[PDB]
Amino acid sequence: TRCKLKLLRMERIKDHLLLEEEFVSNSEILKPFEKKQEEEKKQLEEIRGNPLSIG
Amino acid sequence: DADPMVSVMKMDKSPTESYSDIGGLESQIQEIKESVELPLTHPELYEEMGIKPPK
Amino acid sequence: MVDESDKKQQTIDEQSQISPEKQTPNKKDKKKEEEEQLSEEDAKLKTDLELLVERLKEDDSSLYEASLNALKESIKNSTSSMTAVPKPLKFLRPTYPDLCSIYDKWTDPNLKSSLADVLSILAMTYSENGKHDSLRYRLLSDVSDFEGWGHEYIRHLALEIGEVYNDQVEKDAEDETSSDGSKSDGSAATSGFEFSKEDTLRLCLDIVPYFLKHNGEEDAVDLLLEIESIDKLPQFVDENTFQRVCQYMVACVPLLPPPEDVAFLKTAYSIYLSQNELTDAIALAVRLGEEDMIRSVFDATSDPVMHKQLAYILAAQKTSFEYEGVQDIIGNGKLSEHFLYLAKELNLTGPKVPEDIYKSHLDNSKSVFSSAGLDSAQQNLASSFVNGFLNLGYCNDKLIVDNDNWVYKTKGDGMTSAVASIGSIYQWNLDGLQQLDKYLYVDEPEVKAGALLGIGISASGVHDGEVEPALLLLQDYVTNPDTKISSAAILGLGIAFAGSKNDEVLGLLLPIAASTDLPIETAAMASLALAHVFVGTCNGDITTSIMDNFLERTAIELKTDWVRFLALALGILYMGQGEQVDDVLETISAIEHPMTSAIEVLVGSCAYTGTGDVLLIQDLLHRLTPKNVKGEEDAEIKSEEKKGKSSDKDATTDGKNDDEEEEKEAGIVDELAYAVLGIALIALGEDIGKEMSLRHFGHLMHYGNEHIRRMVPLAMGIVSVSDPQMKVFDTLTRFSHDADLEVSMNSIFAMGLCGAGTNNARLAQLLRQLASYYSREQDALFITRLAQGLLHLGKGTMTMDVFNDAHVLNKVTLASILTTAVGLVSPSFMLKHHQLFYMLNAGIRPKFILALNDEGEPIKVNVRVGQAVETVGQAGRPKKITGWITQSTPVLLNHGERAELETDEY
Amino acid sequence: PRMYEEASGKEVEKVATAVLSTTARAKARAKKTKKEKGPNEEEKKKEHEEKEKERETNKKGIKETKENDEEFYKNKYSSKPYKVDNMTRILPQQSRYISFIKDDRFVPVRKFKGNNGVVVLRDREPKEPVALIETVRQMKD
Amino acid sequence: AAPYAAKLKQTENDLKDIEARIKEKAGVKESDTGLAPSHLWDIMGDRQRLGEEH
Amino acid sequence: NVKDLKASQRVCLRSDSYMLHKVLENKADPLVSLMMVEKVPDSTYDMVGG
Repeated sequence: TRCKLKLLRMERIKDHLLLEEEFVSNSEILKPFEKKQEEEKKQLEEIRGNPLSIG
Repeated sequence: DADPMVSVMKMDKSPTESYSDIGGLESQIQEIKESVELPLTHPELYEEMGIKPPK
Repeated sequence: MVDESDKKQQTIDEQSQISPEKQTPNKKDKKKEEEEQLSEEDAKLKTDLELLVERLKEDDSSLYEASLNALKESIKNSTSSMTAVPKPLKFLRPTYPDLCSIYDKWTDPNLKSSLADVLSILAMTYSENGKHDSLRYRLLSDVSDFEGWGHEYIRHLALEIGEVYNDQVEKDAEDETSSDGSKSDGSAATSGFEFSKEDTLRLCLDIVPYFLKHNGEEDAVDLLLEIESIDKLPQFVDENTFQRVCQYMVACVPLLPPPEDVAFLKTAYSIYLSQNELTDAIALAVRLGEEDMIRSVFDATSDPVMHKQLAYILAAQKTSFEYEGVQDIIGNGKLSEHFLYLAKELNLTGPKVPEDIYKSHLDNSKSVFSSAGLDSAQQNLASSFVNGFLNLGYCNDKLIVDNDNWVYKTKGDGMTSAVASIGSIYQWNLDGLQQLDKYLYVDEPEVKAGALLGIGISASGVHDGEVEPALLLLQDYVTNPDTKISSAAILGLGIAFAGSKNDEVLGLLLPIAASTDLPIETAAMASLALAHVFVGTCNGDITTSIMDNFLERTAIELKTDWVRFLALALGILYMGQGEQVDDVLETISAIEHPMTSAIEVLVGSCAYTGTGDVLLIQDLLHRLTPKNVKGEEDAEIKSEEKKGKSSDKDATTDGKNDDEEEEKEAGIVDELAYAVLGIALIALGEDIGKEMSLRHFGHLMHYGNEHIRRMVPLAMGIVSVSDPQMKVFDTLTRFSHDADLEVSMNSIFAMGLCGAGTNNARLAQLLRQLASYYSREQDALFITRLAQGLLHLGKGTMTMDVFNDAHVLNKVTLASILTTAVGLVSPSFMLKHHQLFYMLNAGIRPKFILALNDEGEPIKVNVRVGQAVETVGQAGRPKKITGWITQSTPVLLNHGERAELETDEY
Repeated sequence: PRMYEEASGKEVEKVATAVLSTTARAKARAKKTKKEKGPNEEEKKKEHEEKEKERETNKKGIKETKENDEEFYKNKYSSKPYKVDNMTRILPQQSRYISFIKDDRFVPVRKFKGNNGVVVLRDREPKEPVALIETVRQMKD
Repeated sequence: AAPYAAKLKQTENDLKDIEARIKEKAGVKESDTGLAPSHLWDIMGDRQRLGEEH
Repeated sequence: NVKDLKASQRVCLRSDSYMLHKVLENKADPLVSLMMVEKVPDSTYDMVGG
């Protein structure tokens, strides 16, 4: 039981903390502009349009 | 960008064939295994000796 | 199943699957009728048991549950456990499975909560008698194999865990907490836990570390000592006993904060002492960082023996194994005192003997030079350093050196590093002094300084027992009033002794590293040296070094570089303790300036080490805040700022490195990917932060001793051609060195590409040239590890000079420091009484399969290879012994350590 | 009045929430760490006091409060006075009575005869708070 | 199944978080370069598109 | 969606941006068309008999 427990203890704190760190960093990226990260996504779609023609 | 032309080259596999389904001629196994299998396990022997691994 | 009454015994079993006629009806009516019939119930107790036994061979829920339902009620509903004390006490043995039937066989939230409390209580009361132990045993050793008992025995144990854990956190504790309504530890419940523990140690493993941990006291561990020491050979065998101890200890570093972790490991030393291998004892003793635990094993083999026998040779060997020589000083002194012979004992303990075998190993490996010989410009300076870097370890290249031409063509600070690079040819070798002596008495002060660095490097292979020590030569130079000379002198002295403390080393560094009043930037080396002596062992947290940091800041705030080095030295000093490092955190934080805070985060990594997941959230809030503050704005101050930003970045990383070695090997893997993702992240956020994060990455990797060494550096290496600070390359190669030309083939390719391909500045070029040659050694002459060998989860002391140099920008001035990058790992060979210079055979296996280790002890299968091998780095660190089949038996266990072998032929 | 305009709170909020998530996920480690933490605090002080550590934490029993009188058409109201004041908000939007002040020695006209519509009022003493509203018709006439 | 059952639930819980980190990254917003020159290059292509060089 | 689509389903597309509209009823399968153009029958064991 405890063999499972030491892995549970390392894996939870390191990974969940990292997850939290991403969430804050999308927002912070937004600030020098006013929305950089969530706009790069809207731009990619826009630039490419639909359809995309294969060559 | 995957082709079915490459998949012809490739295998999908788990042979029934394993060493020691070879009924004798043990030395010959340990000349083939010295040639094919062994430089993937250790490249260390062949650089330590300074030989180029047999092709 | 069919109801066929009391005809025969087989049809009694079928009867009681639906409704007994000799357990529920009878006993109930009987109890509730007269009170002389409790005596007839006591006879019927024997009956209840036989019937239970027969149907603990079933596994269907329905027919043991429903059957036995009203007995579970009678306790509280009619008797109310008050008609008498012993008579209800001793009849709880049939009612306890009846209880289990709603806990475990069925699961229903309303009843499982309510009867949970009732099971705990009666487990406790009924264990004074010790009839509760026997019910527990009948299921642990079973009657039949069906699924049921495998969960039923599990619940009974889980009761005990529930209550004990809840008494430590809550301030309420005792039996008035409502977790299980049951007493703290009692006084006749205490004895119940000891009796359970034996049976469960015999048959199981699960609850054995666990019980300890819930209490959180070393006392629980000492109780454990007693039982395990009986057991060591008749219940299961010795080998097995060892794999158990360490599983508990390494595993529970995440569950143990400092004042507790040291005290638990005391006990684990004692288990090993009780047992026969005093070699397993020593491994743990190094681990403690205590001088005392080491002295006791040495006294144990030396003192009771009035002969040479095996016993004196075996002592010398054990103490030899640290490559710091923290053990070399302690084991010496008793050899001098007993006196059956000086000559063999003193050489064998010291690094004097490791020199003889090094020559033997060099003979296999040969010497292949592949250095360039570019002359003139900074390109001159690059090529003169590279020769030393290519011949780390004992190598020989005397004649090239003897020609002073290429020496006199070096210039500047460059000239200094050139004389110093010569010393690394003669690394772990006495001779060399002649080359060095020449420069020391002639020309400019520059060649004079570089000789002393080179003496440092050379002298590390022979210094213990004060026989022609580096101390003898280097003192004259320290006294001398010139700064460049003395700084050089005391650096070489730090190297030479390495992690060995003594009266002489300490006492040289005691009236210096305490004058920083008049401005210089080379008295970094002052404290740096004192910090180096301390590592790998117990500390005093010395006042000399803390004082001089303060004074330095008061005197000058121009020389941000001086104070940046000074800061890092404190943190290296404290390395090797963590509990005391808390006391002094406050002292540093006393005087407050935003400037002072830059140091604080650095010293934080050591203080918090071992309660280092409190250390992670801090060093991360510390990072986000810069970006956030900037945010608001978006929508002399110079010196503080620059220092401020770089320190946080070093500290965060520093924190990870020390933590990951000691704690889990598993997280080491995660930490390799995360670091690169961390560099990109900082690159966006803080402009200033980016230069520092590039360079730190190389020492993150080397300190932790990663398993994956091909994929990640190479992907990053390309990216860091574009990025600023070409010093990034040097740091990447320090990790890559490993077994050379496994990892280091791609390293050469990768670094040599970037350097030939674009020359955008010859400054940018110099770093790139050093790195490609640094990384290799011809056909794995010697690997480098920050790890000790003797423990893979301990920490070096020789490598702490490598660590220093990644926080600052590259300079010719930096170059002098990087020549040192000392620490060697001997290959193991079998020794006899005439110190044989070959081995018989060894097994190597990339990583052990086993899970019942977490420290390492190989599987026996392995992969066999012949005689005279270098012990491969990570991706082959486990090295096992083969000799058993030729009727030969090792005395000195190897697991993947540095330790040399000694053998008995029969 | 009520205004829904803000936009500097975002930065202080972003770390503030970062802390709330971080501590929850950290919690698993922190139980074990707290066990040693306690015995010093019990010995010395809670933070810098001996007070309000005699409970579960610093409270036991209902920790919250709420009072409602809005999002109802009648529920509570009781008796509320109002008088006419200068340089004070007064709304005949809220209420249906509105009473005249007796700071003045003059009195308003006759109080309610009841009912609804355009209704003639009648009373036998003018001495009760009522009030007067002025008329645009008198100005024309 | 208590000793192994409780902790197995926790292991699954840990798998959930590893997925969320993934779904956040590729939509708000996957890298192709370092992160920063893939944002600007999108604003650079707007300049080329207005032109009839293609 | 794409959680309804597997490879080798004819689809209707709406010309305008070529937006996917629906799955069409008939599927094409190449191994079916190979024995239809060879035009081998399949027949019972009694027919072989003698």
